[PDB]
Amino acid sequence: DIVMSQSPSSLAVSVGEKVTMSCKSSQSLLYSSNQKNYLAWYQQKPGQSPKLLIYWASTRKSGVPDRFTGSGSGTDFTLTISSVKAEDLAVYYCQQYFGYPLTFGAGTKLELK
Amino acid sequence: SYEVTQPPSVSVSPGQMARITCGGDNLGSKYVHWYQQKPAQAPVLVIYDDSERPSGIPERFSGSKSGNTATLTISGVEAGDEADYYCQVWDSSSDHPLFGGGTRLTVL
Amino acid sequence: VTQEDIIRALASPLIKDGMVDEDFAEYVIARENRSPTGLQAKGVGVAIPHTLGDYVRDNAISVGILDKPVNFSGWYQSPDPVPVRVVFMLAGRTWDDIVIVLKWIKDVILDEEFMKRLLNMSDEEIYRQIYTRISKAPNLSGINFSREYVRHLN
Amino acid sequence: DVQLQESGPGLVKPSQSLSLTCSVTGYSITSGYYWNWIRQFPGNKLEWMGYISYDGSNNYNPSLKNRISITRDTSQNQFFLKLNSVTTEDTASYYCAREGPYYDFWSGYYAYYMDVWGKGTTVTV
Amino acid sequence: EVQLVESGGGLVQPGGSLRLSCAASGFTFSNYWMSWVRQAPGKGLEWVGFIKNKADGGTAAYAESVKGRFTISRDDSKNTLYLQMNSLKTEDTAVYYCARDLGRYNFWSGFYSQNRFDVWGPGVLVTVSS
Ligand SMILES: *[C@@H]1O[C@H](CO)[C@@H](O)[C@H](O)[C@H]1NC(C)=O
Repeated sequence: DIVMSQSPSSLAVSVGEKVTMSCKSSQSLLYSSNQKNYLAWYQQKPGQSPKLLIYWASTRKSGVPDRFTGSGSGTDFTLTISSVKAEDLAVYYCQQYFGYPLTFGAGTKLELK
Repeated sequence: SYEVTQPPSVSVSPGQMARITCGGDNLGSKYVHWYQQKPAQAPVLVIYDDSERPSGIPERFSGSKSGNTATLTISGVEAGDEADYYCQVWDSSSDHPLFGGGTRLTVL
Repeated sequence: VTQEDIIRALASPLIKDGMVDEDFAEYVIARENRSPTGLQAKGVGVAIPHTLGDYVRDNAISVGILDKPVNFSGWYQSPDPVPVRVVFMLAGRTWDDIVIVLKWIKDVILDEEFMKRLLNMSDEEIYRQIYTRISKAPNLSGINFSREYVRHLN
Repeated sequence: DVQLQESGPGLVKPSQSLSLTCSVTGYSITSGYYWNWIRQFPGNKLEWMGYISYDGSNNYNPSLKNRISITRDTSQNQFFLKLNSVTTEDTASYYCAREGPYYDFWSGYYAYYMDVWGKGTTVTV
Repeated sequence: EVQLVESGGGLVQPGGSLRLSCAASGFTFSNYWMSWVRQAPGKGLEWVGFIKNKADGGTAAYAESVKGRFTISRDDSKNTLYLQMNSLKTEDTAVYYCARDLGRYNFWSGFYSQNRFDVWGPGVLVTVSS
């Protein structure tokens, strides 16, 4: 199986306009026939099912300012939350689509008193 | 695989329990068959794949071949049944079987 | 469009992961010319050639797909080259895994609907359906198969 | 556009098998796309339970090959997940999802996106 | 019966040729398969060559350094294996044997196995008359 992980486990800040989420994989996840690495972030609000915002910058239906930056096996695959998302309490997951089995890494950002 | 080593002969006392082998790069996989040739006769099969026997074959030729060297294991020699034996190595790296090794036995 | 270049192209994504060292493809070609295996299926498919190299680190199957037949070298000793639309290559280390994988392949090739689908279906789907068949059997545990090993061939 | 709905006897004893049924809408099961289950534990741990294909293929990802069985009823537009001899390690929420290739600049990028999902829970014991 | 009998030996000068053959009866020839083995004096079980069963296509093969000079064939209607020897050399004088294996090597068949030779006959002695 291909193991996915969120390197900082997130929770970097409670407040901060320019912070990132960061995924790493044990495999390159790169298809040489496409020159594209197949992975996803699946942002989720508490109490709700996860939904995908960014797939290598694709399917941004509920688009907000954001980014997709990595490319290699481990490297540093990130997204930038930007100053305001209006989804400020959330859990994010690390996913890959290169081998058959899927697993998920995870981390969150939560501002609670 | 490829060349199969052997001693020219082994002197076997009734209780020696001699470990007489066929060499090669690795015989713990890509195993061999063993044949026994009575003097002035053609060789015949003495043992099958790994450790199994044709009917009529005694408790000798019972080696487990647990290592990478194929050991026949002869618990002495009975009566007039002393005979030359050899082995067959399929040798998949060439797609075709090679034969070799083998010893002649003596007693007394 | 020939078996030598198809075998090299097919082996390339597998060698890249270190599955087999020492290039391998030249040996695969020499092995197929010296002793072909049965190739003609009851339908339109072609059976999988195998090498049984002794420098194979683990077991894997490469598949891919051709658009045109390349008249891959025949098997029965007759002037009958066998048109091949899908060229396969498997790796192995000993006799037992070759016999087990070839028997499994035998069971797969007699499913004619699967082979026609292989002829028209996409590369993601080729990966998915073969992976499913490999993992379905109680046998074949440990044989590696990933999306990088299925590519279109010339 | 499309919503899925989990239903079934989530309060299942270990002596019997888990039986969870997912109703889906907006499409026909045999035309395309794949249906699957995502299992979520009390934390952020998620697991991939495998696929049931539009063509009937059943790809049981878990190593518990004789534990998980997935069947289909195309007249009811429902999928049925069963787990034999359910244990306490299987208590989790369960989501059904419908995903497969969606149009991108390329006619087939097979980027599933978790575009369609359900929502529900079960409890073992 | 069961036991095979090699025939066709004799005294042949270097550079000549001879057809050697091995007879079988009492069992079905095609349910086993035959190949050639040589025993030069002081040696044993030298490989001569190999052909496959018609079930596996009848593919021919040769032992290393004996390509061409040894042509191996069969006659399945007589339960007889034969080898056409040419380009004879004195160092190749030996007792020749036909070895009976048990196996196949193909698709839509199974029966995968190692040669596993079992029983064969005394062989035919091929020497130089001189
Ligand atoms: C392939 O072999 C068949 C055998 O009948 C022959 O008819 C056909 O022309 C061959 N094609 C090529 C491209 O060699």
